[PDB]
Formats: sequence, structure tokens, C-alpha cells
Amino acid sequence: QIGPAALKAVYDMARKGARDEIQTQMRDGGLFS
Amino acid sequence: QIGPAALKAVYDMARKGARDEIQTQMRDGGLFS
Amino acid sequence: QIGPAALKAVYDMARKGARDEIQTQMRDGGLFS
Amino acid sequence: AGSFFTAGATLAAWGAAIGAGGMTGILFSLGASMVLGGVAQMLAPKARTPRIQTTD
Amino acid sequence: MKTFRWKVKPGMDVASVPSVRKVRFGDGYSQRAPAGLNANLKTYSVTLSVPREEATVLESFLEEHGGWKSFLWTPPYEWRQIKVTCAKWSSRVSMLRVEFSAEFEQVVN
Amino acid sequence: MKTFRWKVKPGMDVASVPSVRKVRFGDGYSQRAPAGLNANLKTYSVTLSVPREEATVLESFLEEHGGWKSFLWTPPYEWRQIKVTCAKWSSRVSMLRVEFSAEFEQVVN
Amino acid sequence: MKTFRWKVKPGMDVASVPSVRKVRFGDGYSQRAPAGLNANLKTYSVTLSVPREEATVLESFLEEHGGWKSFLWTPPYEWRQIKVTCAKWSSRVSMLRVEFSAEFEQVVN
Amino acid sequence: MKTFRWKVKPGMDVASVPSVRKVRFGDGYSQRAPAGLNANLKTYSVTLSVPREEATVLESFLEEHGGWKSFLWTPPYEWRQIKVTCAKWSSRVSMLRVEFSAEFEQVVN
Amino acid sequence: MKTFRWKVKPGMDVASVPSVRKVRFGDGYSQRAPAGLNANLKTYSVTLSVPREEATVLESFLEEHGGWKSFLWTPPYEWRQIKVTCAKWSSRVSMLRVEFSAEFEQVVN
Amino acid sequence: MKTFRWKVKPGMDVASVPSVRKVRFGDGYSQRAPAGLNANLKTYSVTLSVPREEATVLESFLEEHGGWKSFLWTPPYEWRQIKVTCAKWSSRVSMLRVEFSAEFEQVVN
Repeated sequence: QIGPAALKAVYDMARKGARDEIQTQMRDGGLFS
Repeated sequence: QIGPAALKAVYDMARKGARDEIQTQMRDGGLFS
Repeated sequence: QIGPAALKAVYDMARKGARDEIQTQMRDGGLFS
Repeated sequence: AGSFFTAGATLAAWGAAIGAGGMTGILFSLGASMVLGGVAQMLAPKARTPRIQTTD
Repeated sequence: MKTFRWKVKPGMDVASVPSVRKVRFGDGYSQRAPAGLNANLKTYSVTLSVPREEATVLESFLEEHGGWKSFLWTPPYEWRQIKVTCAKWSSRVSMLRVEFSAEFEQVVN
Repeated sequence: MKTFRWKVKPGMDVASVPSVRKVRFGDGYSQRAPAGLNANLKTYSVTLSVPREEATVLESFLEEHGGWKSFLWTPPYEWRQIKVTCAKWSSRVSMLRVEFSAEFEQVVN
Repeated sequence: MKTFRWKVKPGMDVASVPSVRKVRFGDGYSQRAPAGLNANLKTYSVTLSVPREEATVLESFLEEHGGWKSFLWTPPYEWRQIKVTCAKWSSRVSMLRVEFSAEFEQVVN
Repeated sequence: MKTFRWKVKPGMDVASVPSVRKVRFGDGYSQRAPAGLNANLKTYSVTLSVPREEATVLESFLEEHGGWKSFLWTPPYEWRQIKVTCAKWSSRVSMLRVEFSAEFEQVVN
Repeated sequence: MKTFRWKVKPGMDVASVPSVRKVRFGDGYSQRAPAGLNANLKTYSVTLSVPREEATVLESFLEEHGGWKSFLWTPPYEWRQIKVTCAKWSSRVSMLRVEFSAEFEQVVN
Repeated sequence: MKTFRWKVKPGMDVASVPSVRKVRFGDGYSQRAPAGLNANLKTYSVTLSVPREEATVLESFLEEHGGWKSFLWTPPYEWRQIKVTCAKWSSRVSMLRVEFSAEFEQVVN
């Protein structure tokens, strides 16, 4: 795996994970992000 | 490395990083997440 | 790629992505994080 | 917090096998995450209070 | 059946790589601890060569255990009976003989 | 079509690698389970050599199933007919013959 | 021009690896579906040997198409005219001859 | 300095690999475009052998341009002068001769 | 047990790899520091050949220390006794002899 | 001590790979700039063969510098004295001679 192309994929997967975690925290217990 | 398991591991690591960043921003300066 | 060194890089990229997503959601529509 | 002990176990045998379908990685022990608000928060839900109003 | 009674070819590898607790930051002071109690359980890269007729019997033995269910075995290395487990045991079926490449990892339970 | 009639010359690779559930405890102890309910499936690394005129028939047979679908085959290893699927079947052309390399995977279905 | 009219060397690889839909969790019950309608479009690893003078014509032909613009070709494998596309076509320019290494992946449109 | 005068002995690699825009639709259909506007640039895997006294001149010539900048060269492949850039030029010294292995990349500039 | 008495036949590999702190500035300048305080430790890629009866003794010696712990050894390189640790010691069995391969890492401790 | 005064074996590699600033999006227009002032600082894969007695002296010289502390050296390539740094310098100790494999990267400061 070449680093330059993999870094963008890792960044975008991180963005997706952050969005999913934010939406999860807006639930009842959570943290309300 | 094989792409499937690597992508899953990256997703869980991203979720953990997002949770840590959210809990960090709830401190004094931060952004209050 | 040795896993021990790559995991820290993935964690830091995840932290950066989480911060970017949080700052993005504080815009007009968003979720206000 | 720093890749100081990711190489402490060296992760070599797991990394060379990326994981498995039988077993999962990245367990991320919830020790310090569940204790951030306090030990009393892990046992009780910390009842809330209304916002202070200047009209009062 | 609980005993591997077949014979292995001359060239067999034995890997040990024991499990220890290592603490060393950068290239400074280092500390080492024996970690667990059963430190090294070794690993034998066993190879066999058997006529085509006994290949079925050998694979029946290895298949019945099926990864779990360790069996007794006396390696020609230290001549002490141990308990081992196999998980791959690939095979190659030539015109008159078949060769088995298996990995025996020693266990305790 | 249902049955594979061609024959494998050189000595194939028959890989078992059963799936097990393994837990590694602390000082040398462990816990193992067979994970699944019906054995392991086992796969054959098969290679045919055929005249250039018959390679078209073999290609048609291997392409009709097309990755999915299963056909009967009696491996020259245990002589028990099994259901297999082929998914790659690379083929190399020569002056008068064609050499097929393929991976047959046994399937319950 | 729309037809590849050169001759290929004896050794040529033909890979198929068709496209199927596979559903299988762990090592349990598995289901396979044919996926698309044009299942496998194969791939031919073509090698050519041409004098240094005609290498210019061969590269002009392969370069005018330029990755897109599939062209007609009759492989010496099944003798049926198909439409193929090339994307690499590396070359080695020896003292008197040149060797072309190209990949022809067949298409539909 | 503009022109490359040294000569390539053994037979070089002339790689084209054009860039195309490819979309794969469902049941075997696709959509292809040439992506760019001016062809593919093509690269040469060049290798020189020179007397030990002339290697200094070759290295001075290859270092003056220093990765960037372009020089004229007429490849012994199509005999059309092109502008190229070299960025690695590994060199191996011996008793009486020095062997250079370099990668010349054609540039519009 | 403290001292290693067996002898190394073939010609080992003695790798130093000092650890330094290096900063690369802009137009060709840099800044280097020795990072640590006490030299570099160096590691030896050692191989033994032993009769099939003494292999058990060698294994017992290398297993008593078990990855951690250090033993004295005078390498046939500088003839200065040093403290070393071994952590892998792979071994290949043969008809009349056993060939050990190991990595001895020098330790201050 | 500040001058590597030993002799290197015939076959040694000299890699240059200069540092340039490249801007090119996709396969469109490209712009190249010389980047820094000391563009290419090369790298010499030096190999030595020395009797077992002088191996200690050579290793002491290489270890005292220890990664940092560049030293003066005249490569047999351009015969111009430069300042170089070594970082690995592995060694292999045969029955009568020892070979050194070192990497010399030249510096400015």
C-alpha cells in the first residue's frame, strides 16, 4: 500500500467514523456530542 | 494486509478517536463538542 | 507496514478527522456537533 | 497515548495475520473512558436540574 | 485415538520464541520479565512421506482431531512425550507417495 | 453438466485448515472448540494438461458453472465423490497443448 | 484500424475469474449467485516478437487506440472473434528484435 | 546543455500505460474515455556502460539538470527526438567501467 | 548458568545500527546528535551445528534463560566478553546433527 | 580521527535521486523546480574486505563516529574529497576475512 493514497482513505474513514459517533451521542444516554 | 479487516480496524480506531476528541472538547477551552 | 507504528498514525489521523468534522458541524445546517 | 507500548507487545504475530474471522482486534478497554465523569457516575445516572433563570 | 505413531522426515524445524514481558522506551534502560509460567511451548514443522494407501488413514487421524483435541506425540528431538495440536497439515499427492506438511504446536491443557 | 471427467497429472495440494475457536489464557493454558458443526471442507490445487482441441470443451464446462454452481468430482486422493466449485481456472496456451491450473473448493451444496 | 492482425508467441496466459455474488458468514452455510449477465470476460497475457522495423507500426496501432477504443481480435485459443482492450503493452528492444508484453481484456460494448 | 549523446546497449523497457477514464456498468457493459488531451508520455528504462573516466562527465550532465529540467534524446526505438527528464540514475562502479541504470521520462516541456 | 560455551562456524552478521537524532534543514543542511548516552549494543546472527545428543543440552541452556535473562559470551569478533540475550533460537533437526540459528542481542544488564 | 582511509571493493553503488519540487495533478500540465540549493547528495553502498585483525580497527573507527560526526572520504568515483556519514555498517566474519557492508551518505555541515 502506497502511503499517499492510503492517507486520504484513512482520513475519510475517520470522517465517517466521527460523524457516526456524533450521531450516536445524540441518542438518549450518549453525550449529546 | 487484506483490505476488509484493515478497513474494519480503521473504522473502530476512528470511532475511538472521535469519542476521545469529543470527551476532550468538553473541557474548559475546547469547543464543548 | 509494522502495526505498532501504524496504529498511532491511524489514531492521530482519526483525531484530526474528528476535529475537522466537529468544526464542520458547527456551521449553519450541520448538527452543531 | 504515544506508540510506546504498541511495540511493547510488538503486535508482530497479529499484524502479520491482520486479525481473523474467529477473533476481533481493537478491543479498546473501556477503563478510563467510563470513569471520566467520576466513579459515582458509573453507578447512578446523575439527576439533572433546570436551567437558572434570571427572571427569578 | 490419542497418539501420533507416524515417522517424520529428517529435516524438521523447531521454533521456540518464548513469551516475555519487555519494557524499553527508545534505546534506554530495558527491563525483562519471564511473563507467564509456561514460557515457551515451541513449534515443530513436521513433514511426512507416506504411501498413497496410508494417506487416507493419516488424514483421518488429523481430521478427527480437527484443530482442537490435542494428541500425544514424542518428537525425535528430546524424546519426551508431549501434547500437540495441528491446524494446517497440507498434503501433496505424487504418483506413488504423498507428502504431509503439518505444524505441531505444543499445549498444556 | 454434473461430472468432471478430466484427470490431474502432477500431484496436487490438498489443504484442510479447519476453523476452530481458540482462547489463550495466561500461564500456558488455553481453551479450544471446533467452532463449526460439519467438519472442514478442504481444497484441491488441481492442474490439467490437455490437447489444444479439447481445451475448448474444458473451458466450456468450467464456464457454464461460472464460479457459482457445483459439479461432482472424485479426487485421486480419497476416491470419495464430492461436490466442488471452481472460481479461477487460469490457463496457459502452448504449441500443441494447454495447461490449466485451477482451485477446486469442496462445498456441502 | 479495428483488427489486431499480428501473431502471438506460444506461451500465453488466459485468466477467467468470473464475477459471482457470494454470501457466507464465517464457515457456515454459503450461497452463490451468478451476479451479472456477462459473467466472465477473461484476460489474455499476450506476448509478441517483432523485428525492430515493425515495432513502430505495432506501437502506432496500440497507441492510437490508447486504452479506450476496443478492437477486434481472434485469439488462437477458441478461434472466435471478440472485442478486446489493451492498457499496458510494455516493450523490450533487443539488438535485432523487440518483445511486446500486452494485456488484452475482452469487452462487450 | 541540451542533448544526450551516450548510447544504450542491452534492450530497454518502453512503458506506455496510458491514462483512461473507465466506468464499469452492470451486466458486462462499460464506458471508456481517453481522460487526457495529449496522448501518453511513455518512459524508457535506460542503461549505459561507460569507461571509468567518462562516468564523471555523464554524472555532471545528469546532475546539472538535477531531476527537473529536460534534455533532448533520440531513442533507439522510434528515432524521433523527444524531451526527457531523468531523476534517479543509479550507478555501479567496477574495475574498469561504470554501469548506469536510469529512467528517462518523456515530457511535453 | 552464566557462560555460553558452544562455537559458531559459518561467519555471523554483526549489525550495529546506532540510534541518532537527525534533523534535516532546508538547502542541504542538517543537525545530528548521538541520541543516547552509552554507545550502540550490536547484535549477532549466530548459527551453531551440534551432534543430536548435545542439542538437548543446548536447548536446556537457551530455555533456562527463556528470552529474558543474560549470559556471558566472548564473540569470535572482538574477543571481549559481553552480556547477551537470545529470544528465538530456531533449530532444524537432521539425521545425525542439529543446526541452531539464533540472534544474540548484547545488553548492558 | 577524520579520514576514512580504507579501500573499497570493485562493485559499489552510487544512488543520486535528487530532491525537486514537483507539481502535477493527474496527467495534465507538470511543473518542476530545483527545490533546495544542495539538490543531490548521493549515497554510496560501500563494501570492504579486511583481515580479521583489522576488523576491530575498522569497527572502532565506524563506531566512534556513531551515526553523527561526519568524516572526510575520497570516493574512487569522482576522486573529490567529501564529508560523509555512515549509519548501518553490518559485518560478516568469515574464517579468515571479514566483509563490511556500509552506507555512506554525504553531508554539507
